[PDB]
Amino acid sequence: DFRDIESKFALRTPEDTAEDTCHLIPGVTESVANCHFNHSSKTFVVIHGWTVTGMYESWVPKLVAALYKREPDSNVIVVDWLSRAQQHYPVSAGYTKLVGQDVAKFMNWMADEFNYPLGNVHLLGYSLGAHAAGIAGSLTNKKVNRITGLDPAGPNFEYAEAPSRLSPDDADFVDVLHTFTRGSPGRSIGIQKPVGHVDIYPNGGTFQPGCNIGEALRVIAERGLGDVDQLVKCSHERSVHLFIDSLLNEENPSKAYRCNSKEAFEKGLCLSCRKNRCNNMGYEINKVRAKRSSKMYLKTRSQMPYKVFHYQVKIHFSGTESNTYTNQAFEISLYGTVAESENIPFTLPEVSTNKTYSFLLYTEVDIGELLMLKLKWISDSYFSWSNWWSSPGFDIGKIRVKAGETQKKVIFCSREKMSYLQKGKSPVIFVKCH
Amino acid sequence: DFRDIESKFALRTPEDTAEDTCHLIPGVTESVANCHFNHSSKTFVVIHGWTVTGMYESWVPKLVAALYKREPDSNVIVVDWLSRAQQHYPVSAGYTKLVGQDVAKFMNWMADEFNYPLGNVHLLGYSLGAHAAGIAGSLTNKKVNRITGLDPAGPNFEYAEAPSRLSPDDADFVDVLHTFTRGSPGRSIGIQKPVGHVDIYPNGGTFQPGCNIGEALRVIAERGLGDVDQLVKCSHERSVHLFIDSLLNEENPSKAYRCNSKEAFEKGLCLSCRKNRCNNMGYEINKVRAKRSSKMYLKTRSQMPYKVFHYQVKIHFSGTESNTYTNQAFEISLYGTVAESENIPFTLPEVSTNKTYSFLLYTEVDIGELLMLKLKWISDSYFSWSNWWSSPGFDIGKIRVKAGETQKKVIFCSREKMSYLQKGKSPVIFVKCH
Repeated sequence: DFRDIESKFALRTPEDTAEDTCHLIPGVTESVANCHFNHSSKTFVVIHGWTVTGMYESWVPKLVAALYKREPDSNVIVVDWLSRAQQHYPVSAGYTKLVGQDVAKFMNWMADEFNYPLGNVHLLGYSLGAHAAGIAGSLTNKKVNRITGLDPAGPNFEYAEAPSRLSPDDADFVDVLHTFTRGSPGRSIGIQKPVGHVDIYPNGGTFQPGCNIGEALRVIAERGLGDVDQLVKCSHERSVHLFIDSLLNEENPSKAYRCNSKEAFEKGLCLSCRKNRCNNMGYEINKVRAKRSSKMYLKTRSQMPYKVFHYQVKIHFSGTESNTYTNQAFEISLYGTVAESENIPFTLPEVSTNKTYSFLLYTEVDIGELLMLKLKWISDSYFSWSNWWSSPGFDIGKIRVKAGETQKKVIFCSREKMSYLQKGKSPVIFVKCH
Repeated sequence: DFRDIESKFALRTPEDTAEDTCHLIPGVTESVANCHFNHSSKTFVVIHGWTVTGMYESWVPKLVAALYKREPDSNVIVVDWLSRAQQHYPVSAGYTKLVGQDVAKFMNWMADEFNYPLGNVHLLGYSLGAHAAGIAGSLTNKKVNRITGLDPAGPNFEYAEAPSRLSPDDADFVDVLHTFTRGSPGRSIGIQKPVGHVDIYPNGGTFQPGCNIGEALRVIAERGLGDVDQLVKCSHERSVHLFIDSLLNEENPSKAYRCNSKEAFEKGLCLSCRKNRCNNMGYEINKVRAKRSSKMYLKTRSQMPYKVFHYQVKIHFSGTESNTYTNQAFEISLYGTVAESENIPFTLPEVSTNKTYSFLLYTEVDIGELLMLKLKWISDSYFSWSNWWSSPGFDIGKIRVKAGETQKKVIFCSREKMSYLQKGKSPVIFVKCH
């Protein structure tokens, strides 16, 4: 009952992270002895996804190299979607079931011949591979510890059920990286419905910064003609790049936050995590169970380090003139004890008086503590036309910034009288106080 | 069908040649992965024998260490005769069948699960272990390459057949070290009937030199009370010591010779090996098949290096006085181009005239070539009583020594007139000639 495999399982090593050297044929125990397999250590399983070409994508070598870097003396298994994924995309959607059955048979054979503990295997799933793993494991008798996927496919999986798509019950623990969701429901490539016990929605899933418009023209540019095809795939690989970055930087994991909605997170009222919230993201994620879908949010840098901070702010606006204004740009800057940002902007419409506001700010440099603050208010009338005549202004009292990683209700504090924030004027300084 | 084993198979490593660390349980494939087992390389199987104590004899560690020294990256398996061999000796003779069945089941299971090539395993057998292996393998479907044993047991195996004792058909190739045969037929511990394709009878099997009388008294000495028990076991371990010495000294193996009988070899008429005779002894033995039992003979040093030479000699005695003498001692010495022996004696009765004689000589030092010779003739009348009056004497012409390892019919050559060998007289010099 091991003749309908048609999907070769490879086993690379740190010295060779490019070419598949081994072939762990199910049933034929000879391969296990042929290629060293530490039955005591943990063993990952990478499941790549659809590829227009006839070869592995460019990210697998880096992923596997980083995996060995993080956890040496641990086996790695790769699959051979090729010969089946090259077919029409819906055909791959159908063949997900066959590959899942194949992987389940593989794991069952391993647990029968070698009784390898199932609690030491990850089904790293990308693109269609995540759904493939999800449909897999469920057939396994002893379940699976981790089924962490990457950018689960949306088409032909929304409006579905657990047997036909990744489900929380498919494994003991699960987490997904919703790195792309822009578009109408049920048609965006990236599924938006939460699937795992904990889900991550970096940047809100609308898009990612480390890219540009991309395709200049159908013929002049390269839609899938290499070149700018990768640029077109702005976010679909950002999941794997984020995962590998987190794996490499184990010392300082990025702390994704738990909230209620993307707009709520943007406002910044849902950052404090006294309970089991705001868990880590990546390999060092904390294993936790939830009574329901638990959305999360965070931000990131462009490409290389990621790992940004979060310093949401509140303002107790209280002035004299009561003419409400809307759609105004606020610019602030902060200085600390390690480094300092200079000209970070942000937006806050519907400004009023005798009212308190709040917003979310992010920086991409470590600052540690924070001493003083800048609160410049920008205008489109730089020249001396609007430098004398009375322009709208407000008064600033206290400021209640809250550090993200460490809960610090530091109370910033306007000076005795030297604030009077005004349009087209120098910022207002603040200091630690109280 | 793997619950009646009751004989644990161990697997030592070069770093641990004393204590069994692993347990390759048949059927349970987990042990193979637990303990590294290079399925490509050769794998020996040591089968020790009866022991009055409840632990492995003192030679197993040295044997296994030397085995690793000779062939690194090669697995070694040890058996656990203990718990069954401690019983009465005949009970062990009966249990040989059970252990053989167990080993056959082990090997068959290996050839089924891992299809390990049977042509890369040795069943190193000692004492009862040799017969155990011989009864083993025969049940194996794919036969065995080498079944080299050591000092096969004699009792309850003479007057037997192949199924109940080691046989040439039990494996592809076989060789035994008949290191002890003194005693009546069918009662000497060491079987004297040839068994394998090629058999080795060092020193003729009567005894070995590296020992003494041993047991001084039943109570005062230590029959089996340790101490002189090893001395009593003068030859039974000489087999394994010879094997380990040959294994360690791979560069210069000892060349055992093929002959017709021990007396014929002692005479020295059966050393030349133009055909496939005089094969090596030990690991570097040349694999050969014979139409029948092929006895062999050789000599050895005391304990450490072994590896002695063979320089049989012929004498063309031709003198005037025709009074035959008998039971006389001849002393000779030789000098070469590397080293030289000084006072090696030998015996030759039934000395006559106009007749040619021959004998076998051995030396324990490398000599390479040989230049001159000594032919002193000893007497028990050293003093000047027999120094003047005419004592019996002969004349010497040519000498036809023959080098063993290299066939060299070097013709020694008496001087013009200066020979006249006489009793109680200075030797007669000889040189290379012709």
